[PDB]
Amino acid sequence: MNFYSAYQHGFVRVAACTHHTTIGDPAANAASVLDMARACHDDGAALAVFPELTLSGYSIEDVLLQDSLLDAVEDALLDLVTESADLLPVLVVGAPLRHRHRIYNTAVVIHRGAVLGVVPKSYLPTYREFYERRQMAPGDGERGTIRIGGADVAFGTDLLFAASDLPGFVLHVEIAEDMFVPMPPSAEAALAGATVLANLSGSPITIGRAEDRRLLARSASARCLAAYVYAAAGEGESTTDLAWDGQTMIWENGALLAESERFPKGVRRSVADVDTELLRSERLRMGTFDDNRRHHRELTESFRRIDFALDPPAGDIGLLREVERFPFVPADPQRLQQDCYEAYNIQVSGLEQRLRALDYPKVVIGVSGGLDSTHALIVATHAMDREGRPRSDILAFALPGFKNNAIKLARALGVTFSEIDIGDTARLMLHTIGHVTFENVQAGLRTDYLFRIANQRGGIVLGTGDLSELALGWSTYGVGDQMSHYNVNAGVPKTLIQHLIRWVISAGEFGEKVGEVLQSVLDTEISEAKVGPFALQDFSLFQVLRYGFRPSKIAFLAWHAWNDAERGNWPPGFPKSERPSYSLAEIRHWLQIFVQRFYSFSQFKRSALPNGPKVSHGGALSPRGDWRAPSDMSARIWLDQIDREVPKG
Amino acid sequence: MNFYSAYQHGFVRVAACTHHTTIGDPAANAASVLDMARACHDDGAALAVFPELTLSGYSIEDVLLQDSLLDAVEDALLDLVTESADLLPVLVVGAPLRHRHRIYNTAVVIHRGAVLGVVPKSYLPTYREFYERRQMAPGDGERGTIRIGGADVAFGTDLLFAASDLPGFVLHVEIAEDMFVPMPPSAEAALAGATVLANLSGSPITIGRAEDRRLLARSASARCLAAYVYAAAGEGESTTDLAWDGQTMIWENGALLAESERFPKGVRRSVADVDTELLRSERLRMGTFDDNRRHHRELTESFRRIDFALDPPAGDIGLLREVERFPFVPADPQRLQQDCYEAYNIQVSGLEQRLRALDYPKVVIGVSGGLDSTHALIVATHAMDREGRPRSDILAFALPGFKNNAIKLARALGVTFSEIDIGDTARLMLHTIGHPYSVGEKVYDVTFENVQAGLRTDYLFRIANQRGGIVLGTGDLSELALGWSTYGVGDQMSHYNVNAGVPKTLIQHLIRWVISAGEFGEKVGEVLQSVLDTESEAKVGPFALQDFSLFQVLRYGFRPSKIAFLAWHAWNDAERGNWPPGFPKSERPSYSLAEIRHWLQIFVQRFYSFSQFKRSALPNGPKVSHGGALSPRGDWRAPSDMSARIWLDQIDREVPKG
Amino acid sequence: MNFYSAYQHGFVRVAACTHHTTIGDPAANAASVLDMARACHDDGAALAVFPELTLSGYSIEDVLLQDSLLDAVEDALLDLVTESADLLPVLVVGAPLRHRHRIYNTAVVIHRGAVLGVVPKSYLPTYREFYERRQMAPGDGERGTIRIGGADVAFGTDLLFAASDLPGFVLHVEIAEDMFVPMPPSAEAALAGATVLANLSGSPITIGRAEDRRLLARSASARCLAAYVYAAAGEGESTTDLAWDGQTMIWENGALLAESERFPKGVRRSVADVDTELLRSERLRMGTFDDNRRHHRELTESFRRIDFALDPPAGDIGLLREVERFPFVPADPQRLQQD
Ligand SMILES: Nc1ncnc2c1ncn2[C@@H]1O[C@H](COP(=O)(O)OP(=O)(O)OC[C@H]2O[C@@H]([n+]3cccc(C(=O)O)c3)[C@H](O)[C@@H]2O)[C@@H](O)[C@H]1O
Ligand SMILES: Nc1ncnc2c1ncn2[C@@H]1O[C@H](COP(=O)(O)OP(=O)(O)OC[C@H]2O[C@@H]([n+]3cccc(C(=O)O)c3)[C@H](O)[C@@H]2O)[C@@H](O)[C@H]1O
Ligand SMILES: Nc1ncnc2c1ncn2[C@@H]1O[C@H](COP(=O)(O)OP(=O)(O)OP(=O)(O)O)[C@@H](O)[C@H]1O
Ligand SMILES: Nc1ncnc2c1ncn2[C@@H]1O[C@H](COP(=O)(O)OP(=O)(O)OP(=O)(O)O)[C@@H](O)[C@H]1O
Repeated sequence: MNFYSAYQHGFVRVAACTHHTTIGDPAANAASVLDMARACHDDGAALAVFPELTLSGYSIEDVLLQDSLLDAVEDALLDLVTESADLLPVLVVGAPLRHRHRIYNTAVVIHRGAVLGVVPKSYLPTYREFYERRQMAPGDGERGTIRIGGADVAFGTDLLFAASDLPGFVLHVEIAEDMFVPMPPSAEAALAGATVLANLSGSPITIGRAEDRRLLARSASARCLAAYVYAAAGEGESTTDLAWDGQTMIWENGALLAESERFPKGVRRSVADVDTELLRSERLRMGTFDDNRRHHRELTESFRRIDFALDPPAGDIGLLREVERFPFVPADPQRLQQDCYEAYNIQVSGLEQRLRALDYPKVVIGVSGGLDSTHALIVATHAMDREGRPRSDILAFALPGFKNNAIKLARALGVTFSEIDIGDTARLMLHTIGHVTFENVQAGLRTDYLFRIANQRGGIVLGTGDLSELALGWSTYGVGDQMSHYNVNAGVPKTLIQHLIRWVISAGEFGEKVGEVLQSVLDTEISEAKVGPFALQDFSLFQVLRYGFRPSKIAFLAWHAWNDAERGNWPPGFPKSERPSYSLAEIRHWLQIFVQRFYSFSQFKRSALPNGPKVSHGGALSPRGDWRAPSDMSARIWLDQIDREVPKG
Repeated sequence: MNFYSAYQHGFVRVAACTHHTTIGDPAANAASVLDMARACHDDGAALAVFPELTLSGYSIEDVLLQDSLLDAVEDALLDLVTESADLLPVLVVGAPLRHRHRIYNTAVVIHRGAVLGVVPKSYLPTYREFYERRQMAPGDGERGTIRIGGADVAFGTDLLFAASDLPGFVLHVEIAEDMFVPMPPSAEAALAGATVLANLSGSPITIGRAEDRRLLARSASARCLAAYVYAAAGEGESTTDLAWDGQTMIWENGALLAESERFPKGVRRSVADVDTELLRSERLRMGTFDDNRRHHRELTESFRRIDFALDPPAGDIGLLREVERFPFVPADPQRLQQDCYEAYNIQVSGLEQRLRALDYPKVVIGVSGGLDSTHALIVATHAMDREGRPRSDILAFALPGFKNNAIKLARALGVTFSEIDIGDTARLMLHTIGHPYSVGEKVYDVTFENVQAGLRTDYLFRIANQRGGIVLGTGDLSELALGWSTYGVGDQMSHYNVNAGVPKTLIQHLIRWVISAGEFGEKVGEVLQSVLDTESEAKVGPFALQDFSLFQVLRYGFRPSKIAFLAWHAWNDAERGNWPPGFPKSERPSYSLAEIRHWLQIFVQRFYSFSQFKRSALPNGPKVSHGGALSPRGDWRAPSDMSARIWLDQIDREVPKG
Repeated sequence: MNFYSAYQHGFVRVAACTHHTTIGDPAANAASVLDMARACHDDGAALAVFPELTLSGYSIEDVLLQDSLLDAVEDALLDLVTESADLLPVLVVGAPLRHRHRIYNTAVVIHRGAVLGVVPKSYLPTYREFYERRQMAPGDGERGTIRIGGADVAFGTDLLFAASDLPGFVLHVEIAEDMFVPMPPSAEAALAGATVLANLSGSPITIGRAEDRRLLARSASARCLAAYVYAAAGEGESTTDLAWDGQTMIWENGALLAESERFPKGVRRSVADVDTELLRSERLRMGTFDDNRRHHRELTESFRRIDFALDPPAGDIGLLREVERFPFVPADPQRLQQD
């Protein structure tokens, strides 16, 4: 295979273009369109959407009904179609066209020298600044064919254009106002199989209108588990009563892939790589989406599927797509902040309800001065505060084997702190057994002690292990740190933990003295030896748990995010010496460890998991929630996929 | 309320009657029917189904077409209807009736002085000994009304009769051949809401025909989650070319509630209490049943619902129903044997797969000489045998605290046996924690009990890490149910629990099964026998009672008072009903309502509220019983932080003190 | 006339409530609901929406299938209905209810002593943290009636509740997941006449989920030219595998009227005055909205319209609504800057 190719990893490259309108002059419009389409070709784009009524200009009013204008529009269309024989992408260009008795506001789907379909606008606004019914007929419920340059081509609202060599790409087109009505044509189309929803728009600009466009294109892409590709008219449209801003944008399942400069001087394009596998994966999992389809069966099976062969470029054309290094840790500081706020409150209110139900037992927790146990202590304290419980009911324990951060924190917090040396009990145990086992004896004895103390002192044992450890099965199962009465950290991956700790510092709700210890814990604490860097395994975890992406897809993504430390963004808090870059060889190596550990070795540990709250939209690993899987399965096929598909280095 | 009333607990009493046919003489047939219906009334029955063509006789052939015969049938029907004003049950009686152009083979649904509906047979056999098309029209797709004694009453295949004061009781009727076709009218009816399916039959008898009747009545009751009430013609029918056996039977979701003597001299009835709550519960849970309905929406919403008010007797009328003392342990020896065979093989193959997947680790198991650990050791041994593994790869441990059966068994089996005294480690731990026992006081704490229980598991896990094995869990389903186990570090935890789905009441019977089969030598049998003979009930109650409650709750979700009614009918009287094999006369206790109530309170509290967090983090192991297992990944998804207040309150308000 | 009265100016006062869940204990939930409903009465609210499965708790899983739970839910419902004889607002309260073969996830529309309708959730998520199909039947395409306390009342996804003395207030109800599918029930309902769209939600909370809820409630209120009234579950729901944030919000044609504190200690309400005339005016003008209706004529005329008389308070009850002094000049500096 050809591993650096975005197309071979399930991306499809799409473009939303805003050209230079010359109102009333189709040849000029077509020349601008042709020139932008050639650019899109050069970029390896599979799709290029233009503004509403591209070929005539949207704003020319009764000029639309002039014979010479309609004649010139047809002549220009035919030239485009002919030029398109040498162009990679499907071009979606607007045109007022004659059909039966009237002119329809249409989008003309053009590919490799042929017209694939012609789609009329369904809803024609005739209110405020809009007069569309005056010149143009509604397309809703038109079917059949239309005659364009000596061919009969599909015509109507019910069309789907499907790439026969790229099944994740199924195109539907609507027009401007179409997406603003309670039941848009695009929403039935997605149910029928459309994955990429195009919109050609005129859209005179107005205070707050760009927000309206966004609210609707974004919600559409989210509700319809689709890419939404949008292109509005700019410079050149008539300013007799209106102004135009040239806005273009591309959305994917709620997320902005790209957008262009508003009120540009000159033409602009948004170009992005859409992840069809992401959309595929979201739909596979959200059954209620298919349920909705079945419920509108007749509405949804009546669409007509026009096939074409894209034949996209096979080689390296980069990845026009932002890939976060930390799926669980947003690089944008406003967002990271929001996430931390939510994580923390989730953890706390999860624990509060447990305590309420147990009529407020004491909280037993082993504190080692490590990141996980520190954060848990803080979570426990806040829980107890919010529930009006004395902090002295939290029973913290240092359990030395064979750090001072731990006693310092407990003391600053004002919980009950205690030390218990497990060493002698360990020796006694090691000897009685005739002695990994030696590490497990200590790990087990810690949990054993904590559970017995909890029995004795009327408390529950707080679990401490994080989601990343659950994922790799990095924990001692049974009698060991895997086991507890309630685990507040179970849904928090390791990459996010350090950020919650800062959040709690930065907010400063626990005094200045507490913050200093916490700061110390951080500075001191920053395993990865045998299971690899958690930044890489948390990356893989998100891809697998959310999308079920195959290993080579995960390696491609991780490599685009991580191979170059100067590229992309780092969340806040990474001084310049903590900004590693990973080679493909490293990413491959750790991925092998990951799939082996995650699919095969580690499930039985998750299988018997104490209670605790889901935190990340990426998923948690509860066998009672997000991850139902066998404890007795090999990972052969994943390892084999990495062998066959991911280059050695 | 009125606790000893079967109606107030959701039962409906149904009857399948076989009368005395007098062919060609409707007055006589009606007199027989009237007499049987009065008996049914006396019995508090809500329903009485008679044989096909009751009023004329099924076998009279072209005599069905005679005006005087048809006129007499009508006259007789109207007298029944009038007599029925004083009768409790809905009577379903057969009659050849004129409608439009022809006579239809009908069942006339009759209640408290009115005709509720008339239902024509849908499929009329005209082959081998059957000539029904010659005299009678098919009913399939007839609708509308028909005129019976100056009233227009519903007519057709699409009727449902619903008790307005007893919503679990929704009656559908079909006729004989109707239940034998690939898509019977009764199957669309059950989808539409019918819960009790009636069948009036003529059914000349033939070698092997009673089996056919049962195969189809039983499978119908099972596939349609319903009661199926069936009545065939008997003595009196013409023996010109045929004989008749008078068979009657009542099925409920695949189970025979009642049947009557074949070839009786005289009339016979099958009378049984149908549990509408059981049918309700099965349907609530099997969503694919509702799914089937929605897929045949148009077919299923077109039924017409005729209402009637039953107004059943409110008092004590007994319970015409067999209630097993041991929902998990069948009293019938053939059946118990089948169950044991299956339980055992399930346990074993469950463990074999785990071992295969772990590339054959050693098996570490704590053996205390108790029932659970004994049975597990056996299970382990068989697993190893079938996988061609040396028995010396099973590592059994006695773990004495502060029995010889245990070392005897391990030794006879030939596994690796070893003792480890956990007492010193325990002392060291009790002292390290500052427990009063370490300075002398006899504080037989729970902490003190848990230190030992915990240390056992801790040891076993460490040995497992050391010696390359997995720890076999040992706790049984009944202990999972009551949260009777030490959670976390303790006997609740393990790498694979083969006993997790086996309730305690069944364990002793698996041990005998293994003895009785004798596949492990005579020496092994003797120790096992010893374990039995040699082998807490005081804090959680008798497991026979808690296992009974467990089944009701886990399978059906029945409310506490319903469970108490059932347990009391099963258990209050030791001479009543049957005991599985293996209960000598002094192990046959009876329980009072006061006891059953008392333990039920303990059960709902422990099961709905306290114990769930223990189940919530449960090691892998196989489901065994059709009653269910308690894996939070399978049969039982519930909250760890919920109170049982409403169940306790229901017991207070509904179940008498004693 | 009576000029200082919000109702006489075309407003209708609506409330989205988050109560205290006591899982498995319907009497307790109902007591909390009753108490919040009385508050809403006192505020002159016409409408009070509660969280999904209010009476039982959304999170109780197979406990939904327990007879004693379902029995208690019914008893509790009947007491609310009876208490509601003296309450001004239409209460919309969640309840698992038995119908035909199964239990449906329902919202019970209650008003002045009677049940107006019962609406089942249409889309039951069974993925990730959701297992709803295990215990509950889909409501899409259910019609007819259901028996609640000796009455046969409208049942199904196709219901509209219309105030006969306040025509700008036409209520439709959906549930949680209903609003997340490409073609939600609420969108057809708005085309059919619904102006106020209620949503009862359980909605375990998760990083970024509150954004999702907003994106979809806000876009719905905008695309459907309607108020969208939304109430999620809070404290008391089981934290076996999930946490809850108690979020409540009220949208109007894309604009946030009100919202409540996330992860509150105690119960919270969003209360706002919805301008029915504003909705009325937007619809009069955007012909393409009616055009959409006509295009789905058969879909949209099949709704059933249940009438009730609100009889709202006639006097001065203030105006629970922010009115900018400068319709053309936003007071929020970020926004004014954008403009
Ligand atoms: N598929 C399966 N089904 C049922 N049981 C299975 C099993 N696979 C192994 N087992 C059993 O499980 C045991 C192996 O698992 P386990 O006992 O947990 O031990 P294991 O994962 O092999 O070792 C734990 C490792 O994690 C490290 N550790 C320890 C403590 C804390 C942390 C931390 O960072 O928080 C890390 C420590 O360095 C140690 O090397 C064996 O007894 C094996 O027989
Ligand atoms: N909802 C919840 N979520 C998280 N944690 C919860 C909890 N509820 C209690 N806990 C905690 O769990 C602990 C209570 O459970 P646990 O530690 O197991 O102990 P617990 O259930 O209090 O006692 C176990 C009892 O079972 C009997 N037992 C034990 C072992 C074996 C056998 C046998 O013969 O089969 C019988 C023994 O007599 C003992 O009294 C306490 O620390 C409590 O605070
Ligand atoms: N010395 C200790 N004293 C008290 N508790 C401990 C001690 N060591 C481990 N624990 C308990 O067991 C858990 C797991 O141990 P582990 O050594 O993985 O934790 P850590 O020190 O937070 O991380 P790391 O090993 O990566 O520095 C801890 O979070 C803590 O609750
Ligand atoms: N003395 C013991 N020696 C070895 N293992 C033990 C011992 N006591 C308990 N165990 C282990 O822990 C499990 C639970 O112990 P428990 O004493 O409850 O079992 P039991 O004796 O079968 O039960 P019961 O006391 O009700 O007969 C045992 O089945 C076994 O795995």
